[PDB]
Amino acid sequence: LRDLEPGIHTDLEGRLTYGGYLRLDQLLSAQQPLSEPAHHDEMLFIIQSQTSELWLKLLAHELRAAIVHLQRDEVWQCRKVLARSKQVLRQLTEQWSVLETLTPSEYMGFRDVLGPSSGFQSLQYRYIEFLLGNKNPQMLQVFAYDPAGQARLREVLEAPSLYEEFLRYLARFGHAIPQQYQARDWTAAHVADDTLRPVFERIYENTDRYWREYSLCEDLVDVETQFQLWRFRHMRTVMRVIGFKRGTGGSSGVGFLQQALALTFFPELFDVRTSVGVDN
Amino acid sequence: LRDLEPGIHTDLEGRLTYGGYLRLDQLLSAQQPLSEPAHHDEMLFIIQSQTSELWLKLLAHELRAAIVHLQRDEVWQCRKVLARSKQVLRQLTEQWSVLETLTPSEYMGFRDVLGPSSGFQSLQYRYIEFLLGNKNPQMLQVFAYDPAGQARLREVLEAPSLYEEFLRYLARFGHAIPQQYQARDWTAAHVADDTLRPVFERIYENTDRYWREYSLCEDLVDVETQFQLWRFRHMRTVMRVIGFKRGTGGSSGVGFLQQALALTFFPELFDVRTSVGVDN
Amino acid sequence: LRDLEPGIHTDLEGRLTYGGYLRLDQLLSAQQPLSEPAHHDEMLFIIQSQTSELWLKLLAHELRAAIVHLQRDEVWQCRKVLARSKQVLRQLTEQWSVLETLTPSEYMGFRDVLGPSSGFQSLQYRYIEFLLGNKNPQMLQVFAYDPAGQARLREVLEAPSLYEEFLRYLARFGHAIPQQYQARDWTAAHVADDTLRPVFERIYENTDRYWREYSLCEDLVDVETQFQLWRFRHMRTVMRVIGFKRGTGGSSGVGFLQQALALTFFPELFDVRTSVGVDN
Amino acid sequence: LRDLEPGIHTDLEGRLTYGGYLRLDQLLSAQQPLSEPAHHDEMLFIIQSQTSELWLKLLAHELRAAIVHLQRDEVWQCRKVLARSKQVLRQLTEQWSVLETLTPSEYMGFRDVLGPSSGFQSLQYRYIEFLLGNKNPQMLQVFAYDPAGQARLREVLEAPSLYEEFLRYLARFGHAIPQQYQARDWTAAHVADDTLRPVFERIYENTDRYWREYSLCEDLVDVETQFQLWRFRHMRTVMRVIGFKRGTGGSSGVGFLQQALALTFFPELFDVRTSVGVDN
Ligand code: HEM
Ligand code: HEM
Ligand code: HEM
Ligand code: HEM
Ligand SMILES: N[C@@H](Cc1c[nH]c2ccccc12)C(=O)O
Ligand SMILES: N[C@@H](Cc1c[nH]c2ccccc12)C(=O)O
Ligand SMILES: N[C@@H](Cc1c[nH]c2ccccc12)C(=O)O
Ligand SMILES: N[C@@H](Cc1c[nH]c2ccccc12)C(=O)O
Ligand SMILES: N[C@@H](Cc1c[nH]c2ccccc12)C(=O)O
Ligand SMILES: N[C@@H](Cc1c[nH]c2ccccc12)C(=O)O
Ligand SMILES: N[C@@H](Cc1c[nH]c2ccccc12)C(=O)O
Ligand SMILES: N[C@@H](Cc1c[nH]c2ccccc12)C(=O)O
Repeated sequence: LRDLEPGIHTDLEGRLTYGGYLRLDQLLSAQQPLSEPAHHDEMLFIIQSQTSELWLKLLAHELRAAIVHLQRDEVWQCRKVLARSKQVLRQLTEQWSVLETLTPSEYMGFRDVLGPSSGFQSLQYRYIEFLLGNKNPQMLQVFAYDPAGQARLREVLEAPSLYEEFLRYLARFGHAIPQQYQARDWTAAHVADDTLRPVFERIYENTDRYWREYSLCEDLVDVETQFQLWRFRHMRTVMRVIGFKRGTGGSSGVGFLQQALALTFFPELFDVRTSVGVDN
Repeated sequence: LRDLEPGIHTDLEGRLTYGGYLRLDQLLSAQQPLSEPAHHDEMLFIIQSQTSELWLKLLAHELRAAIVHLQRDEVWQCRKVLARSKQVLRQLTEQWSVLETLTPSEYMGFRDVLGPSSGFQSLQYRYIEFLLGNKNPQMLQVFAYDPAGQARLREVLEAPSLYEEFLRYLARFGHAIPQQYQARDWTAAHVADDTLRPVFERIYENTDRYWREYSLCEDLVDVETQFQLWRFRHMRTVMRVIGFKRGTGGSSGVGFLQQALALTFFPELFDVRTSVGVDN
Repeated sequence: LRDLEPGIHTDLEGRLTYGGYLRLDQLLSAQQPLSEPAHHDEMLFIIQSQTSELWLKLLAHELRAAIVHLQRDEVWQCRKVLARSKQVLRQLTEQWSVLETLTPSEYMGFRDVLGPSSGFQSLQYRYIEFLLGNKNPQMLQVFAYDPAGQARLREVLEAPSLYEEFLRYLARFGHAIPQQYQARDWTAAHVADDTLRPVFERIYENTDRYWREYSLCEDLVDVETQFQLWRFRHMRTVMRVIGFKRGTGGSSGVGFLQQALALTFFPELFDVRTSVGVDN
Repeated sequence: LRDLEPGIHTDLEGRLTYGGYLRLDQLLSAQQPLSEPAHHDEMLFIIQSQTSELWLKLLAHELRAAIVHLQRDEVWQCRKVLARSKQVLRQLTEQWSVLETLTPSEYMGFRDVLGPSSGFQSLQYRYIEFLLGNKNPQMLQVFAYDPAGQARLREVLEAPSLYEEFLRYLARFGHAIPQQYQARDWTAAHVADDTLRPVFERIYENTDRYWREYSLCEDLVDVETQFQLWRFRHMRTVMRVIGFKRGTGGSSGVGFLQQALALTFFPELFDVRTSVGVDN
């Protein structure tokens, strides 16, 4: 019904190809279900996590770029990168709707083939957690089988987080940021700091003067909020698929995931809500 | 802040892990930007397409199973598979929002590295179009360089589409379906059949009796609508990124994509809308 | 640029119009901000809640219908009404994205005009909560100021919930549902009932035999999951707008909201996850 | 299961409540179906449109403010309001998924009660259309039945559009904007202007310098894209509900709707895609 237009290239036998550029032979032979006989639902299971890992790879790529922009006081560029980061997190969050068509009786058909394998062992996810600030050195051991993986995590562990680079940015523009944010043991997760309260009150209550800082505060709140949405949707999927069974990874499951939901990446941004006044 | 739970597996050196099961060494080495020097936005571009191909792979996997169910008159199972299929199409549609953060001035930084490559050359996409019924034998020449891919496409070309299998299902349950749907040249795309109008009127106007048929009709309409939504969002993205420039694949671009949006997979389901009356 | 077709009705002076049918004079005169002078953001605030209440009215309309279908063993009809209900709950959940563009310094500009008013006093919301099974007699008093509204809330409180009507449906079809669900004091919130475990294990482990029951089970899990997602997105919005301040309604705020996230509408459906085996 | 905290206001008899503040008595009595006997689906039908009109009211409120900010060179504030406007348009677009659960056989049960009423007679929709730049004087006669309404619509018809106010903003900042945009007959819909091409090339090819203009250009592209998506989803819904029947408003229906999809609010922004080079 749609005729092939003249001008469309067909002899590609020798030029850059779609499959070549996207390395599709490699990409599309990475799905290796283990059930015997084959279980229909295992393909969804694999694809669900693989798409997530691709989005996580991009998210890390963008977040690193956002940090470089902050380091250079390039605010509008940082915000544009963060807008893309938000969209990526939104896709990661939206796609839970697919896996929710998987029932407990379907999953029980192949859960056993997974052995001890678990998202808890996701290097990319932990890399992102660390970069946003949720640094737990306990996680380094989990990755002993992958010394190389452990080393990349150590690297992000030892660098200022996204949030810390934001405070360092604020410091450069006259805000009353404590001196320790210029240099400290970055491997220690940030502890909520009440001396930042007046700093953010001033930004939120004088948006005309501190529009750049204000817009970045709200971006960071967006980023945390969406990440918590991801955690919550994952957790609700776990509840409907395995309920309160222990996880393949060896944790108590839902309870363990709920403990992460109770964490906050950017404590002072949320804390300031209790004291902020009207803008003027 | 979250302490590691006791019981979490960490001696993983000789066991199946997340990364192993999902083949992440292979999956996450498949992104090879060609820009020199590196262009920041090329990683997004690659990931966007690769995630789409992964979803397309799953979509084909599910649609094949839905067809098997239809062949066996397993309606409730067919509907469940179709439900998942809709969610996959929904993800494919939703993710355009990420790519919409790519501006023309960013794209012009690396568009030339793509040469003649184009999603028009996507084997999985064409497989899905053929399976839903949009069979254009002209497309076989796009895949001449890929004997194995051409053969896989030929196979779906030569078998009844999802829609035709639905019509064969209706025939098994006494609906007035022409004999030709029992066996015909399947490689010829379905032509709208006015003798099917009375068939669908009867289903829509007697939903109590033909509830199974009615629900499947609406599933198919859902599937078509979501597919058209994907095409439309893709097309609008093309508009904002390259405007009315010709495509890398050699087509007129937007106009060529608009010609597909003008097509319908399940013509009689939509046609019947003009003549259906009240249910009773 | 688009000419009006001849044939379009333009003289409507004495005929039923769009605005007339939808009562738009009435609908669009119900937004009365109290701020003086008017605060720009107050319109968003009112509209966000009003759109939600309209969706809640429709949700109640649909769920009542689903219950009537259940009472009449009309399963396919019930599922179709539940599908629409799921879409409504999805809109209620998605729209939080609009209100998240409201910042703390913006809100503080008009929060004071609200007095004690709070969504805790949403009659329609509580109606839905009660209908789904979260019954709490302590709420009746909140609506003492509105005896008509209070009475309607008492009515749903006194009738079996959607879940209990599901259990009664199962009883009619041979499932081992305890005698108490035939008639009892419905004003008491349902308590997790261990004797229901065998009932749901059987359904999930023999989906071919019990496809109707299995599909309704998964519909209810869907509804509960989406409702929890609404609560969560509401709670996260509360966090970014007022943080941990006490609510206008007099509660501790986020803490009080978190307590409802711990409630479950359909406890046994989630409980069965721990014991359910492979289907066959 | 959740105890009321002490301190929650339960005696509201004389105080401002949720219902009172939001005028819910007025809002929730605005649903007046005409079917006899009542048709179950008419409620969905009314609510779908009414929620849309509430969002449209908000959208107008925000767009007027965006314009005022524009007139005053307040770019960051303009962009914040536009971001909210985008979210509102996204809700208007997402909610079509609810109405798609309406089947033709359901609709035929009450379509006749509507007479000639149609969304074509939506004053608020037309207001937004006019404000965004698609001005058509032919429309004024449609609201001759509503003199106050017709006049409000004529007012926006004569005022510079959002787009025209953006060009005027560009002219105040040294961009080569033709003299005609300082003053002209605004009732005429904006025609595509080739002399603007070099203006937009300059912006897109020098984003470091023109980051304000670049960001606004892309905001406008965002708004137009989302608006076209609403048109497309509406149109696809019309297709699945009435097919190619003539509309109640007297138009040819789908074909008339498609004609608007070919309209463009910001022609030069899309046009410049064909000539823009790499940014630098
Ligand atoms: C059937 C679906 C799923 C189930 C039942 C499930 C279950 C679990 C459980 C029980 C844990 C805790 C660790 C453990 O004991 O294994 C966990 C953690 C995790 N999962 Fe999943 N999961 C599912 C899907 C997914 C998917 C599709 C992804 C990736 C897209 C994912 C990514 C993660 C991540 C990153 C963690 C670590 C979270 C943290 O450390 O706070 N999970 N999951
Ligand atoms: C910057 C973003 C994109 C642009 C500018 C673009 C442009 C185009 C153009 C011009 C065509 C027509 C064929 C040609 O002349 O090359 C096309 C077709 C196609 N593209 Fe894209 N595209 C984009 C993103 C994507 C993505 C992310 C995918 C995901 C797989 C995709 C999949 C397809 C498919 C399947 C077709 C064939 C459609 C048909 O045959 O009707 N495109 N695209
Ligand atoms: C800035 C926006 C909002 C804030 C700060 C907020 C805050 C709160 C707080 C503090 C409570 C606890 C009761 C109290 O002490 O007042 C609550 C409950 C509630 N809110 Fe909101 N809310 C917001 C928006 C909304 C919207 C738009 C709706 C739309 C329906 C809504 C519906 C409800 C409902 C139904 C409850 C009762 C929940 C329960 O009983 O578990 N809220 N909200
Ligand atoms: C079953 C649902 C619907 C059907 C069958 C339908 C059908 C139509 C038709 C046939 C037209 C062309 C004018 C005419 O001849 O009447 C139209 C236009 C329009 N409709 Fe709908 N519609 C539906 C739902 C809605 C809803 C829920 C809204 C919410 C606002 C809406 C808003 C509009 C608007 C604003 C136009 C004017 C578009 C333009 O002038 O380009 N419609 N619709
Ligand atoms: N955070 C929202 C709203 C927003 C847009 N621009 C802003 C500037 C300042 C504060 C908030 C905003 C967003 O990024 O879309
Ligand atoms: N942790 C999951 C298993 C799992 C979920 N997603 C995965 C992805 C890959 C490997 C394993 C998983 C469970 O307890 O069942
Ligand atoms: N087509 C919609 C609505 C729907 C659900 N069940 C149905 C049965 C018959 C007709 C339509 C429906 C869906 O699949 O969600
Ligand atoms: N066809 C696109 C190029 C393109 C889009 N997506 C792709 C994925 C892979 C290779 C090329 C592409 C263009 O005309 O610009
Ligand atoms: N619960 C999901 C998946 C589903 C569809 N049909 C089913 C039948 C049985 C179990 C689950 C399903 C849905 O309603 O879309
Ligand atoms: N409870 C909210 C106030 C609120 C939110 N949404 C509302 C809707 C109507 C009236 C009041 C509200 C607070 O503590 O700030
Ligand atoms: N237009 C997209 C991407 C974007 C964000 N900031 C920008 C600044 C300039 C250009 C584009 C952008 C958005 O608003 O999310
Ligand atoms: N124009 C629609 C009728 C319609 C759709 N939405 C409406 C809202 C109000 C009044 C009428 C309508 C039709 O031709 O069937």
